[PDB]
Amino acid sequence: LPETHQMLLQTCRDFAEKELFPIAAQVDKEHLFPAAQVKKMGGLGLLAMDVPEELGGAGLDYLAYAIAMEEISRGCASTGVIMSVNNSLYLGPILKFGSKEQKQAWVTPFTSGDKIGCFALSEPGNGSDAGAASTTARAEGDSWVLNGTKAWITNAWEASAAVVFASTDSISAFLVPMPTPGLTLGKKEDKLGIRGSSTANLIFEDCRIPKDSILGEPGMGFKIAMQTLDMGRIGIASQALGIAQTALDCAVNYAENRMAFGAPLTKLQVIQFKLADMALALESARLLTWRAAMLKDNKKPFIKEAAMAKLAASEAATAISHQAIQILGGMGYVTEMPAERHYRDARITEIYEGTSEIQRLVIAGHLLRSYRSAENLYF
Amino acid sequence: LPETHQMLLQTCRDFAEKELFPIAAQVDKEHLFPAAQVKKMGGLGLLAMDVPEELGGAGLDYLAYAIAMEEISRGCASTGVIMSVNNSLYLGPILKFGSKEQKQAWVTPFTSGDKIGCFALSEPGNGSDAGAASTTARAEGDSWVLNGTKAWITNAWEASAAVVFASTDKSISAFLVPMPTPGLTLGKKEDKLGIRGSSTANLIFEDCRIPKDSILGEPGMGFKIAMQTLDMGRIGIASQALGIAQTALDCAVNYAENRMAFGAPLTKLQVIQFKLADMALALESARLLTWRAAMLKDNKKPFIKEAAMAKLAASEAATAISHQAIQILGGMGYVTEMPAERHYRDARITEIYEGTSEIQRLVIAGHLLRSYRSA
Amino acid sequence: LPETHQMLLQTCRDFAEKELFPIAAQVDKEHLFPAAQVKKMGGLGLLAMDVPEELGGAGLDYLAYAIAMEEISRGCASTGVIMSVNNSLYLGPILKFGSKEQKQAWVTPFTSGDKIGCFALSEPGNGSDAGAASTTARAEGDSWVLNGTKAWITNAWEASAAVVFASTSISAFLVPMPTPGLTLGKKEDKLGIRGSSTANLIFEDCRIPKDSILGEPGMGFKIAMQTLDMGRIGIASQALGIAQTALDCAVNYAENRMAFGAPLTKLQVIQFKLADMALALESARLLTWRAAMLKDNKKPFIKEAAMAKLAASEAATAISHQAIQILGGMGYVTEMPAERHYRDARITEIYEGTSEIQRLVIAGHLLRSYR
Amino acid sequence: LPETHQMLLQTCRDFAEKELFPIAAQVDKEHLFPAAQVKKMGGLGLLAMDVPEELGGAGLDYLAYAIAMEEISRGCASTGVIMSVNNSLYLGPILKFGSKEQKQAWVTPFTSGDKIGCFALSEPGNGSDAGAASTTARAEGDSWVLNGTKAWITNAWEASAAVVFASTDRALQNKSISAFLVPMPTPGLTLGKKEDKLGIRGSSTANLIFEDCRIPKDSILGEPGMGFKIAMQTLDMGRIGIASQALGIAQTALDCAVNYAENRMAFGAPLTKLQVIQFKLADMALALESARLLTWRAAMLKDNKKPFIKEAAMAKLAASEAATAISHQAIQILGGMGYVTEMPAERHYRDARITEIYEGTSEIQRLVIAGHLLRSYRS
Ligand SMILES: Cc1cc2nc3c(=O)[nH]c(=O)nc-3n(C[C@H](O)[C@H](O)[C@H](O)COP(=O)(O)OP(=O)(O)OC[C@H]3O[C@@H](n4cnc5c(N)ncnc54)[C@H](O)[C@@H]3O)c2cc1C
Ligand SMILES: Cc1cc2nc3c(=O)[nH]c(=O)nc-3n(C[C@H](O)[C@H](O)[C@H](O)COP(=O)(O)OP(=O)(O)OC[C@H]3O[C@@H](n4cnc5c(N)ncnc54)[C@H](O)[C@@H]3O)c2cc1C
Ligand SMILES: Cc1cc2nc3c(=O)[nH]c(=O)nc-3n(C[C@H](O)[C@H](O)[C@H](O)COP(=O)(O)OP(=O)(O)OC[C@H]3O[C@@H](n4cnc5c(N)ncnc54)[C@H](O)[C@@H]3O)c2cc1C
Ligand SMILES: Cc1cc2nc3c(=O)[nH]c(=O)nc-3n(C[C@H](O)[C@H](O)[C@H](O)COP(=O)(O)OP(=O)(O)OC[C@H]3O[C@@H](n4cnc5c(N)ncnc54)[C@H](O)[C@@H]3O)c2cc1C
Ligand SMILES: CC(C)(COP(=O)(O)OP(=O)(O)OC[C@H]1O[C@@H](n2cnc3c(N)ncnc32)[C@H](O)[C@@H]1OP(=O)(O)O)[C@@H](O)C(=O)NCCC(=O)NCCSS
Repeated sequence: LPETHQMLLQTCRDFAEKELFPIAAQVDKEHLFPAAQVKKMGGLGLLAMDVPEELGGAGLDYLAYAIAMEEISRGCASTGVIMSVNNSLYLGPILKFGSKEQKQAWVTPFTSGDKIGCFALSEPGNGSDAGAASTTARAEGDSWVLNGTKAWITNAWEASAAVVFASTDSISAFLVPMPTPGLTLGKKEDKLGIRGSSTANLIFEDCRIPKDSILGEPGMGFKIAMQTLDMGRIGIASQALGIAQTALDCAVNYAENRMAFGAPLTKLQVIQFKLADMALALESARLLTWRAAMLKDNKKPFIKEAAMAKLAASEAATAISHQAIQILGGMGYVTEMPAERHYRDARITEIYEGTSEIQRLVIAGHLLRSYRSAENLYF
Repeated sequence: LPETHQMLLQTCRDFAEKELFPIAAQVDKEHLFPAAQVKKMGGLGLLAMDVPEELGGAGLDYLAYAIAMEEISRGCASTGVIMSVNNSLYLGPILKFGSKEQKQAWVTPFTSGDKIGCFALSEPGNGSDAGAASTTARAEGDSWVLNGTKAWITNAWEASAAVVFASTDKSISAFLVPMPTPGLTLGKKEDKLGIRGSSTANLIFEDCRIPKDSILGEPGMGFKIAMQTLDMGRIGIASQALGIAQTALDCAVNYAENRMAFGAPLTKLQVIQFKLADMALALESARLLTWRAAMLKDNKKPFIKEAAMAKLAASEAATAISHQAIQILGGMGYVTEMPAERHYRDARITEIYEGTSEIQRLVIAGHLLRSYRSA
Repeated sequence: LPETHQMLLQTCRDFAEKELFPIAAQVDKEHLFPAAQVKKMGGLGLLAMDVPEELGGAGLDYLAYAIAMEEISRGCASTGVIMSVNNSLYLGPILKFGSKEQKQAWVTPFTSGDKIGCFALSEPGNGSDAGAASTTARAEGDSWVLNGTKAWITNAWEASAAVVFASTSISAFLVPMPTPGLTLGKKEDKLGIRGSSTANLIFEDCRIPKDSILGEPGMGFKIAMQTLDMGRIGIASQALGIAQTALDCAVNYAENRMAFGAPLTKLQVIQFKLADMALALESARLLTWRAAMLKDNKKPFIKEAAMAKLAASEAATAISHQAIQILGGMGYVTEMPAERHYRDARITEIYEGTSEIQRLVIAGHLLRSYR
Repeated sequence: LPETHQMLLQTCRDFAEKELFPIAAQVDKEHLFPAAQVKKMGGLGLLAMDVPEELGGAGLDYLAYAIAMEEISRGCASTGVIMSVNNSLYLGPILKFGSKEQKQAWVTPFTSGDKIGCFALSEPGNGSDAGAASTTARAEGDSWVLNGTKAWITNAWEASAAVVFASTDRALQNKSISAFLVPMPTPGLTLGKKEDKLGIRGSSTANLIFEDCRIPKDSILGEPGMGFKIAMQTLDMGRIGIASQALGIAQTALDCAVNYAENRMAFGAPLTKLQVIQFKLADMALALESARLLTWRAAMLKDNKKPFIKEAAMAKLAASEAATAISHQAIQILGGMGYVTEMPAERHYRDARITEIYEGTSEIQRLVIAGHLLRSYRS
């Protein structure tokens, strides 16, 4: 790693050990939003890593973001997803597709932890099938009028703004303030894990927003959504790496100190093998993530690469966390140790920002297009 | 299946649907012992299936037990482990190794739902390493004196008797201990990932005196009793794992038939079809292993390797099936509105208790090789 | 297991150890059809097991067949597939769908190892897509006229008769071999099961009598599908034999190979590999026997046959792989039988319906059970 | 990738396409050592990639070697192992541990494809247990006398020199082995019969039998008792070569399956229109790209003079298991055509299998990884 990125890593790891490890159990048990910690992170630049310093951000790159995301998620996975949604899914598309004015109004006040945003694509009847949005935007006067329900929205209860995708005929993106007349929140979902982040429906009933609330041009929405998810996928890959790293750390320390049949568990061959496979899966997932980050930072294509990273990391996080429980034994099954929380948090990384199935379809599609292109050059 | 085992399956299915399915979510949410339902199961003979009627049991066999155990656990996994501990781990060793008088005293009042037992082998410093028991039993006058802590005892807070293993020096012995009794305190209930309706806690013995006739079998038989008990228990846990797997698969199939994506049900996607075929294969395979082990036990044939195979297969299937059930549900899989996330949490214990998967592999390997050496 | 089935197991084991184990390497190395051993098997009844003794069969059941199949295949995988093709794919449909006269003409002469048969469904352009058959049968007078090429036909170069599927919409036909209008393609050069022959059947204006049709016109696809259900139990069992011999090999070796001061079997890792192998095999055998018993009791067994074949074939590949790994360097050379088991195992995931087709068949039945 | 490494990649691909692809079926079928092709590779620097130009080498690095190895092995797996043995196992130790005079005598004439070497560590009695060498070397006057059988020596029947490991001191149990440079032929050395192998059949494998074999005193590479260390550090490098070989086998297997799947029809469409086929292909691509990044990390650590034992073991482990899984799935996608020699898939499956065994089995790799993982946590 570069020197800068090494220092960043140490700052983030110190933060995580100081501020996140001591609350992780509480945040999870009580489904508690980590308010004070998100705000401190805001001051550190972690909620706006890839945002130009001129717009109020850290002025860093996606590799730095990937590194920071891992270290944060290692401390608290919920804190990780909150940070990832703000960077990749909220601020991301606004920097990419927004006017100078939209950036001033909707980026800058959301860079410091005073306000955060959210991303609303999924609906109760469709999440993988993104283009099947039934939520409608209709132009009427100096306004777009929004009607429908978005589902599963991370940060719904804490967000001051949302990038919302609505059918205009055919999908468009809109900047929506929160709260706003004609927008109500559903009840907070009761989740298996990442319990400190809020997840709730967004309910639009003749919600009016000004005409310049549209992000990009009408019909650009599906493309805005897909490109934003490419970036988001790197963030989720990093979160999954943090979850996996901390689960592995937990297994190693335990197994070194737990005695069985006369010696530490780490004298048993089978334990060494579990641990070696855990380390291989994690390091492999990490390199795929950094590849995808560096490609994005060099303005090269990264769709296949982000899908691979998210896929590899999420499945490693679930495998590794399972094996951490197994190595701990009975201690793995109770809330006295952190391993059972790891297994619970890990499990969402295979679902959100495109299920594993979707990721494979994306990779396959890009694989097959690349070979078809190479074939055509002959003709 | 025999006509009689078909009628049992239906009785159990009908009972789980009426009595367990409606309470499963609350039991899990509140960590709440299903006391009324256990008493009802007691009355149906389900807490003493392989006990002779003359001792107040159902007079059935281990095949019937595995079937009933699967149907119960399909309904509620916690009720499952509670039924299994009483049947296999508590009542089982007393039927196998007890005197006639011991069976009348310690089996018969635990055959009907009013009293249940527990099994206490594991300790804080040792669970897989069973023979490392540092709980001590010392002969003093008219009593055995017990000192030490047992850990992870399922049914600790509701149990009226325990089979406790303690070092007396072939250095371990098995003891019938009443609960409550002077010198015994319970630890705090464990806060578990799943099977939250079952209680789990430490048994703490300080100068705990029990009569000399409390010993089960002869002194030094303890390790053997424990190991042969776990063999029977493992068929019970395999059957619980099957029930968790079956209900997770039922959940995924009903959901996928009704959820639309890209114009049609999820079950029209080839990928989803493949998930469900793998799930069905793993489950049916595990069930046959389980039934093989039960039938061997029933015909008074060895079944150590076969019970370990069943427990290993079933339990790893439960975890794989329940994971895939969540995946098929999508977002709905990650929330308590659906039961998928509960099956995932419940399935996970089955790879740990009554011998970890690693312990299972070592047992299977040991018996494999003996079979080649005797050929 | 019944005592009758217990005795059959020992006869087949005895036979395999005397007649098959000593030639397995040669059969494989030289791609050599094991003609003398197949004749002896014919004399024992192994090539006509589920056939009534009135038609010269053994008069046994599919459970007996699956046991015998596993013992033969443990001895030599090519002898196993030759025997399975004759029992399940040739004689099977003729028994189930043929007339009295058809049985006497086409079964009775093929029950004793003098004459064996074959089953021709696949074509160069379609194997999984079995209904896509482009070979044609036209009715010209008191004959059928066949035109087209069938592909991958096991026993092609040794068979005296074939059950051939032709588009008429598909029908089944008994074709004698040799016959005017029929020629054989070159033998395939295979990764494994090299002692069985595999080749194309090429029909050019091939004329056969009108009474050659098996069942009614249009029944062909159903006859083919019901045949492959039976065949799948056979391949399951072939696969169990390969797997079993691979595991026998590994255990003997590991007990007697020293490393770091003890046998390999003293290493915890080797014990785990062995435990997983035994678990995969034993579970696959139970699925396989469930399918054979459902068939013997006239119960549906499509899904169960599919599960048995899928489980058994995937176990044969995983176990043979681990057999090579336990042997180390010795696993990679022809001095040991492990590399041959790896090569033989691999076909069982492909023929009689690929693993992917098995999963589709299983899923279809599963969903219908819930409807 | 640097422009230089991009040129090299194209050179090796072109060579492979021009010289290796057309001989691979024959080399495999007939167990034929591809001597003309190895000589040409020699002229291009491929047999001495990390050797300085001043000793007659290509003057490049291990990243270049890894890239070159993958392209060579894609064309012919046997040519790949022949090249890897010469680079990593023969030349490697001489460059790392040899004197100036040893480099001139034993490196320089083995850099051009006229003479290649071999590496003799394993014995009939022991491979994984490398330290149990019973072949002996006794100091007799001004000479060393060797007695014993080495087993499994790649290039045995074509080599003009060997790096040979022999027991020189059974009293000092951790300084027990020494390394020796031995010419081929030499009085006292005879070869065993060539092994009949599942795959990589163009390479020779056979026993080296020493009986009263006297070699001069300056034949010892490094100090007496250093042999086990020289051998282990040599295998660390070799593992990067073998990982690259395995990538090449996996890549050609994947190329094969994709071409077939796009062009084979079933149920009225190409196989690639089936989801399950797309899934098979996505998993293949992910396993390969992941293994490649692990390999490049290890090569890069070596080239930067950093520790790479764990990383080399991870790479060899990931690549070798990917090659076997990918080649297995290539056969499955071809269906019947996958089982016959008319297509190359069955050969890729046979070649891939060796990569899980030699230069330290998969089991040894996991023990190595676990050991270094644990040491990191302790430090
Ligand atoms: C805690 C949580 C937080 C979330 N955060 C956000 C957020 O902030 N903003 C937002 O917009 N959304 C968010 N999501 C939505 C999330 O991305 C979706 O749940 C996910 O995309 C899957 O969509 P779905 O739940 O509708 O499942 P479905 O689309 O019904 O999928 C069900 C199953 O079918 C599979 N499937 C679907 N299509 C195909 C296909 N073509 N081929 C093969 N298989 C297929 C899926 O992979 C899955 O296994 C969140 C969800 C959760 C649970
Ligand atoms: C909810 C719950 C209920 C339980 N019910 C009961 C009960 O009613 N009564 C009772 O006595 N106990 C009970 N158990 C205890 C249970 O059986 C043990 O947790 C289990 O045997 C593992 O023992 P351990 O927790 O001490 O883990 P450990 O023995 O510390 O093992 C930790 C890891 O090391 C591995 N390991 C251990 N030894 C070896 C070895 N030799 N080779 C390879 N790997 C090894 C294990 O497989 C595991 O992966 C229960 C546990 C729980 C969590
Ligand atoms: C040695 C050998 C012996 C054989 N014996 C006989 C014999 O005696 N008689 C006979 O008639 N045939 C025989 N077969 C043919 C064998 O059954 C076929 O190879 C098998 O059906 C696969 O068909 P295919 O080769 O045409 O491959 P394809 O049908 O082209 O399939 C290629 C790949 O696509 C997959 N695929 C195809 N359709 C689907 C789908 N809908 N969904 C998902 N995946 C799909 C396949 O599973 C496979 O993975 C033999 C083959 C061999 C190699
Ligand atoms: C074609 C070929 C080429 C080769 N090239 C060379 C060469 O050029 N020079 C050379 O010196 N050698 C060479 N080798 C030797 C190769 O590196 C060995 O085959 C390998 O190290 C395994 O050694 P073994 O065959 O003695 O197997 P064994 O050591 O007998 O092992 C057999 C099984 O036990 C396992 N095992 C052994 N020890 C342990 C342990 N402690 N824990 C867990 N599992 C263990 C192994 O993983 C393996 O699965 C070659 C081998 C082959 C087949
Ligand atoms: C052949 C194939 C494509 C079947 O799917 P498809 O072509 O769609 O055929 P189906 O959907 O079953 O429909 C055709 C009829 O065959 C019938 N059928 C299918 N399998 C049957 C079986 N096992 N028994 C009886 N009937 C069967 C179906 O019931 C169906 O009847 P209807 O038209 O009344 O609905 C595939 O699923 C399969 O099993 N292929 C076999 C591949 C194989 O084994 N190849 C190697 C053979 S030689 S080694």
